[PDB]
Amino acid sequence: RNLQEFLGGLSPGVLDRLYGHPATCLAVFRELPSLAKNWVMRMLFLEQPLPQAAVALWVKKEFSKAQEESTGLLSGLRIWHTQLLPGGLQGLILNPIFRQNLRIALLGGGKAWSDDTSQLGPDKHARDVPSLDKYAEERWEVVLHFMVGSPSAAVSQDLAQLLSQAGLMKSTEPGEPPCITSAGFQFLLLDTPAQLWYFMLQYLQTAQSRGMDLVEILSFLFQLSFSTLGKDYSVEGMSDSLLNFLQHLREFGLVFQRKRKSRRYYPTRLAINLSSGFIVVETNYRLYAYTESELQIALIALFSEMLYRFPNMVVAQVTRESVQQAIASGITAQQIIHFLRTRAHPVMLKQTPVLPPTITDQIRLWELERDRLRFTEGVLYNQFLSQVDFELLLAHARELGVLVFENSAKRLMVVTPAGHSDVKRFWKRQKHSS
Amino acid sequence: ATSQDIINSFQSIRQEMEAYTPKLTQVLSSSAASSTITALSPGGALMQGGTQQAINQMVPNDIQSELKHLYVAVGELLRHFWSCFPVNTPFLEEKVVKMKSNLERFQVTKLCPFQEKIRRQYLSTNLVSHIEEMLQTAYNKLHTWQSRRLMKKT
Repeated sequence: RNLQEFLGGLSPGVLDRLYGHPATCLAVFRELPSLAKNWVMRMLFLEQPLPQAAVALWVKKEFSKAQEESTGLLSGLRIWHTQLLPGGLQGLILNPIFRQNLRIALLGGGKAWSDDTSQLGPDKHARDVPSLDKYAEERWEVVLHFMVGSPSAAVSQDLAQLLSQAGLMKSTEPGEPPCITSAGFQFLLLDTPAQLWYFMLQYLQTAQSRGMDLVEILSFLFQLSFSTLGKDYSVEGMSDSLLNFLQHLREFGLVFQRKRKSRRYYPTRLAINLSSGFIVVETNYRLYAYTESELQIALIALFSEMLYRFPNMVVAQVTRESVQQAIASGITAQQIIHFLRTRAHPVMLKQTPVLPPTITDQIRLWELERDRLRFTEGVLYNQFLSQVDFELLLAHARELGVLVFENSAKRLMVVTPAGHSDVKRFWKRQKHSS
Repeated sequence: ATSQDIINSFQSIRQEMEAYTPKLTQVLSSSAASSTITALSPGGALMQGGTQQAINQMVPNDIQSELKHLYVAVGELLRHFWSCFPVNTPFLEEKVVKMKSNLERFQVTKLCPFQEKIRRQYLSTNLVSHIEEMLQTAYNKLHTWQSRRLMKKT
């Protein structure tokens, strides 16, 4: 799920409250399609609505589908609203609050997003960008290891409960550590920015359980997205509810902070990417990974056979058996292809496409091997003496929506086990009624 | 170009831009944007969509055949005239005069009834104007050459 899908399902009041922050409006704007952005920019300095036909005539006829999609997305996001123009026409004008906040974010005005930074002067224990990146990577690796369940990863109980709520892991028995499910493997195979966004969406969905304001959290997250790397900001100016969210982000590695009582916080590279190579793939089904961390080694070994582990290199072979085992574990071939494409070494970027077509085709064909046979439990009816009798029962089964397979030539039909009783009762009644 | 007023203007603009501050509201106004969109809307000044909208169906083919015949005749006569040009021998001097007389006779015989027909039917296209431009250019060139010939004899 993406940002637009979540925003579409929100109530109009929540969307209106979201636009009150200049950072939120910019984040929504950058998620719009290319055609929509031009329309928004054109209507930026308009105080009167425009006719729908006039807006529609801007784009050529051949590209009308894209225009319709952009208009529908804008209406769903409530960026602009249809206005009852005098004379029976419908006028389109941007939301005044959204337009004002967008102009403030672009032209300028009001106060800064953050309170201040030079009030406390230079930081006594300021870190460096490589140190922040190392801290974020260590936190993310600790989280992912705790997903696996290694004793080396120790996190808060609230994080474990949140992971359980996300469905990644289940605790069959209290006290014993939870076991990661197939959805956990699929999430692990996902790209890190995708993983961060999915986790944040789950947090937003479950925030109502903790009594936290969705609008404030979204605005703060969007503000963090546009923050400059290596520059700190004042913690003060936020509610105590936002303090818990900030501490959770610090636990997740998005934001660095020396102490809980500290008034400074340093956004990391992960936080910036929240708004949105080391593997060399060879035609002989070999992966050469330039990684040292156990996380990438485990991820690669999930769907491949390891051969050599040099201190700064991993040589693995993608075999049919390993891919079949990984798919039986619950990972689809598309996820594997996407993971390989994302971690692609910069050298492979020259090739078009980056991943050789033969390897992707072979992986997809290996995926189809497991599901060659289709199994559907049901009850077969083959005792039809008359063609007309078969047709009526087939129509009744289709009405009940329990039909699986039909064959009018041989008068054969298959029904679901749940619907077998209903069809049997109907057939008994029809004979009695006859 | 001009006198020291150019240096005065340079100094004035330098002084004005010495104290320069960016503006946000002053960049545009709602009226200006609305006027620009109206101009950029289809059928506007910059977006004139007509551009001989139905010229394929306007000025029907009966006129079009006559227009093509007139174009061919004018092209042939002007080709003869420009082949005669330049006049380097006294023999061609009379030939150019005869060609001009033939051009005038053809114009009076055809274009004037054509102009009357266009005025009666009120065609919006200025088909006559382009033909007049070529004839006017030829007449001007002939008059200029005659004047230069007179200059050589002075």
